[PDB]
Amino acid sequence: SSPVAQKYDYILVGGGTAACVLANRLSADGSKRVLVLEAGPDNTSRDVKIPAAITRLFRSPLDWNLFSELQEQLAERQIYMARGRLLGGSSATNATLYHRGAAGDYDAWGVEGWSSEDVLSWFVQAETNADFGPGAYHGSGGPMRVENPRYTNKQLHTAFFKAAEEVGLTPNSDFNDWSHDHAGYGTFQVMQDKGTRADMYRQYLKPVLGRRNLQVLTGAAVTKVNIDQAQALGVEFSTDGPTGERLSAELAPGGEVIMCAGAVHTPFLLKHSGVGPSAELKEFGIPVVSNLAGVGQNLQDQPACLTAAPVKEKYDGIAISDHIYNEKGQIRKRAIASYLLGGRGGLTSTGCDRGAFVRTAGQALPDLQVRFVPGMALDPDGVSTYVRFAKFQSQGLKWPSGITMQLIACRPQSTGSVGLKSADPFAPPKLSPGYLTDKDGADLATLRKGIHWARDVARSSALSEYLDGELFPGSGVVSDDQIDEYIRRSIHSSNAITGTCKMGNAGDSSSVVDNQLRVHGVEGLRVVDASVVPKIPGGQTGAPVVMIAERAAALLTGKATIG
Ligand SMILES: Cc1cc2nc3c(=O)[nH]c(=O)nc-3n(C[C@H](O)[C@H](O)[C@H](O)COP(=O)(O)OP(=O)(O)OC[C@H]3O[C@@H](n4cnc5c(N)ncnc54)[C@H](O)[C@@H]3O)c2cc1C
Repeated sequence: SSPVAQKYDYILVGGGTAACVLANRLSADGSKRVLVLEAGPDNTSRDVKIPAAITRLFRSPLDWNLFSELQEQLAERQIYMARGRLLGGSSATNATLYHRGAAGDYDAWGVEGWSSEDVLSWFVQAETNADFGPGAYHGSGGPMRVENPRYTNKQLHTAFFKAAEEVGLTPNSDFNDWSHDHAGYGTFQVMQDKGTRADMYRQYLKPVLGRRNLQVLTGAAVTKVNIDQAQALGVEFSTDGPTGERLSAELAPGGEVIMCAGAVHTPFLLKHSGVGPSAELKEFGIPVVSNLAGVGQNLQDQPACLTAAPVKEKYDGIAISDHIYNEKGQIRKRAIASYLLGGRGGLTSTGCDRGAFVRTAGQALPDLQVRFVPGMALDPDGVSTYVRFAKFQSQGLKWPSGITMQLIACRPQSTGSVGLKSADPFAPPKLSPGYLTDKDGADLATLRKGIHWARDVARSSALSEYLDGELFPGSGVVSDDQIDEYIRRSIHSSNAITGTCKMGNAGDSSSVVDNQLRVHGVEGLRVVDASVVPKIPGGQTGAPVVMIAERAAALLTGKATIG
């Protein structure tokens, strides 16, 4: 009752990160009626705008509340895998960290037309950096806002840098500069506009919500893509939910359907739509339009574990938790006041924006990403501690002061999968992260060796002055087996998730899309989001998504060509 006898030049499934970019650039003439269907609501939550309230988006209405299948290798647990559920997608719920990884990450893709020399200009074109001048690696005129974090914990952040220096790391002054090596300790830039989250809704969709050729439907959950037998022809959605009406939205002659539901829900929606490994599709009774074996497969996420330690009594009150809560658990008015009048203070932080990239075994690129938090975890799952921190508000308790080190396998070797669990298009997908299953034990050894590195750092003079004990894993965890066990029980997602509809050269029987993001054997169906990432780059994945979406956009409208 919303696309009523209206034929669209481009239909966008999902109003996420890449989708926001695409609507902007495709709606930019006047000739292309673009539609955007977003399951979740509009972007208006204050908890999304204030970076520190990331703590309140986890397991919230605005998250998809996805949970993995049982992971036998991880002590038979389910793994919460947070995903944003609103316009802008996970850019509105993410940690705001700005990482491109290294140039080799892209060269390793092997795909023609998408080497590091091909991607670098599309990063720079999307960026306005408050803290680096315009150059080969940084932009000044692009829609994204990037800045150095406007919080500093004067005492713990400096001691982390002194500690890292003590154990032999050297600094890196820009982890996104491909003229020097990726490893090093340093400060991560953040996707923030003076301490407000600068999500892709705010930076791209909001400035164009008035173009008459641009129609944005929130609350609109797509259930399949119409493919008349091969050619996509529309989508089906429901404006209320599982128990509503099954509307349809037709395309114009020449109109394409761009998948933008993310590396979780896109390979899910495609499988419901007829594109996937047939042996899986037959089992639920879905005809096969295209039998591509790579849909669902190659899921790549970056696992994390953590260490935490309290600070000595004499340093009580110098943690970021002390800057956000008072001894009774109410938000400090000084922290509110510095945020609102100046865009400074604890509220601007997601807490994890200083750290390191480390080679644990002389790998070619860093296998380990460290995120240092000047606050103390109280649960060894880091995602839970943030949930816990939110609910800790006004309980009358005092969150103890300490530090945390989150360790991340940033170029992991284990692959996962996204599959069908029900015929119900409103059912949760079958999701298996598959961390720690690479045949060589290499991801587990990255993290185990990360733990030893984090204790060396904590044991340095620089940090031992402040620290007093270790709470996680703790004194009882000495042996490697004991470390490996703790990893298996506390391992959590650093929240990347790429590769489920990966692109590849012609003749790649494993690839789902081609170097122009068109899925094989279907007409007018493209995929532009984190699924197409053939090999996950070293770091958080928001930025490479934006790049991919800019590139795909300028390709569609004939401003650039690939290969
Ligand atoms: C908690 C968290 C922290 C992160 N931190 C960082 C970080 O600090 N820096 C960084 O660079 N990256 C970070 N990431 C990753 C980054 O946010 C994502 O990889 C990136 O935003 C993915 O973009 P996308 O367009 O592929 O997906 P999304 O932005 O998730 O877009 C997919 C969209 O599809 C919608 N959708 C799903 N199913 C349907 C359906 N049936 N019908 C309609 N719409 C549907 C979803 O609601 C969503 O809006 C983080 C991720 C999370 C979850």
